[PDB]
This record gives sequence, structure tokens and C-alpha cells, in this order.
Amino acid sequence: DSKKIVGVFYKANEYATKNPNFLGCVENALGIRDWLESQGHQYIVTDDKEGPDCELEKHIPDLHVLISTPFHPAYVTAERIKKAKNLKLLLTAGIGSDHIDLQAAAAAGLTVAEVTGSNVVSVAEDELMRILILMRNFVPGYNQVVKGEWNVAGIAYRAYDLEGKTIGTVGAGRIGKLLLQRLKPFGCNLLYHDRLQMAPELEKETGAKFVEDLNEMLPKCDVIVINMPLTEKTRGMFNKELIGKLKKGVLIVNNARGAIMERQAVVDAVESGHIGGYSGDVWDPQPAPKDHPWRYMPNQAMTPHTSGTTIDAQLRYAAGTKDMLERYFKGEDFPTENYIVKDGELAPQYR
Repeated sequence: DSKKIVGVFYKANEYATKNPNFLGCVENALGIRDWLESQGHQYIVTDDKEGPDCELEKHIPDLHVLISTPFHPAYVTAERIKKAKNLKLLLTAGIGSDHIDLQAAAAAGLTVAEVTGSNVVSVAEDELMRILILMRNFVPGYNQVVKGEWNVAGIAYRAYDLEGKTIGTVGAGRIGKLLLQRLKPFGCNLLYHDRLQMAPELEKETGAKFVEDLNEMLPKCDVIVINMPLTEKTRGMFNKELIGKLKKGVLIVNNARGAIMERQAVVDAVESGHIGGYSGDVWDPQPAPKDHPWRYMPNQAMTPHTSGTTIDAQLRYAAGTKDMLERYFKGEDFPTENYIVKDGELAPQYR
């Protein structure tokens, strides 16, 4: 049976023609249009997703599948679900489904799925990059170039080699483990904290040592890398008190969640110098407002939230979405780890 598939993405405009492999946008649309159309399906793609009169609302009443990404999410409210006569399947071309009312999706008998695990190398690489940027003091150097300056002393006094430094990851899930594997050849003192100790062999291969007590690990670190979920426990954990316990001049890398830090506590400790540098691509709020203080604080090496939307990540997102569409058309189960809701059943982790 012919299906109506709706994809919601932002417009990349000229960027989409400069790079036809930029799949996560309206213009290239996951690179699945030719295939969908060849199979007799309709593929409607739009960025116009907000308001009673938006293009998306024209299609909600009769679409079968709705696809979006956390970069320009089509919010799936109970109100919208109730209007959707044919809707069966919600796909995230990426990871993240916070824009979906999962309980309402479950109540309506829907399936909700995402491309599990497809960003992990991207984020790990990005963390390693930031460790080097902060340790080696790249940003002040770059800023001199642009300003016509040449002041070696002003860079060197806060520039170190990574070799020999103590690096701790707070969390050793998939991303943290990939990070530790990439840090191994740099000759560091690697520490990690997690609910779950890595296997002895993996500790040997990475040289990473398990520190059961997080409060024991933190003060030893030249660099701290945040690699845990945002929870009631981790929310604002990096406050004035905890930051004070860290090594004077500590460097912090955070591609996890912005709110794991107390926003102002970071600003204060960066201004005093207790934190020597802070780098990450996650913010609170996000997108970061024009006046977000982390933009303007000393020694920041921030970027917007893009580490998981490199072209290679996007290709994985598009491929996983195509695979799930094919399986949906053929009545085959998705990979178990991709399901958030399956035919009205919310996975236990999400309850």
C-alpha cells in the first residue's frame, strides 16, 4: 500500500547545494526521495512546522509516517496525535525524541524509533579535539592571528602538552570508552568513573584506571570530561562547592548536557581562574540565546551544538531511517535497540 511520508527538516539553503551529502535538510531530505517515489509512496518535505496554518498541519490529518531531527523537531503533541487519522510511525533521523509525547504516542498505538548509537564516534572525537584545544591553548593563538598580533608569551604561559596529564571521564559508556581508546597513545594518566567498571582487559588496553568514588577522582584531574546523562542527581552538580574542590586551572570538556553545570558557577570560576578553560557544544538553554554568558566568558572554547551532525553522522542517520522505512513497508521488526515505543508499548527505560 502507498504511504504518505512526511519529513520535517530545516532549510540549509545554499549549504545544501555546496554539499549534496548534507542530508539532514529540506533540500536533500535524507537522500530518500527517489527511492520512496519509485516505490509509489508520497514524500512531503517541509521546514514549516509551527502554527495552526503551517504546512505540516496540512498533512498531519492523513500522513502515515512523520520523520524529523532534534535540530528542527516536529513536536508531536497529544493534540496533534488526536488529529492524525493515519499516523502509525514516528522516526527520528538521529537520536533524541524529547519532542514527542511518548505516553500519548503509546496510548494511540504508535511506533516511535530512532537511530541508536549512530553519533557515538562523532562525539568521542569531538571531546578529544576539545581536550587538545584547551590543553595546548589553541584559541588565544587563533585570536591573535585574526587581530594582527604576535605575542608568544601570551599563549605559552597557559599552553601544555597533553602527554603526562591526568584526564578523567565522568561516565564510561559508549562515548567515554571510545574517548579512552583514542587517548591511549597520548601517554596520559587516564581515570574513569562509572556505575560499571570496564573489563580488566579494556582497562589494560586503554591504561584507564577505575575510580569508584567520584569525589576522589575529580581533584586529581588536569582535565575533566563530562560523559553522563542529565538526571536529578547530575543536574547542576558542578556548582560553586564542587568546582572549588577541583584543581586550580582545571580544564573541562562537556558535550553531554549543559545543565550538568551550574551556569553561573562556571562563569564565576572561569573569571577567577579556578577553571582554566571550558569547552563544549551543549548549552542551557539550547539553542543558546544571543546573550548566553558562556559565549563571552574568559577562556571559553564553545561551539553551537553540532558534534553529532557531521556529514558522516548524517549519512548514518539517513541510512538507518531508510532501513526502518523499508522494514515498516515490509512488516519487519526494527533493531530492538531502536524502539522507544513499539505498537503502543513504551520501552521500560522510558516509563
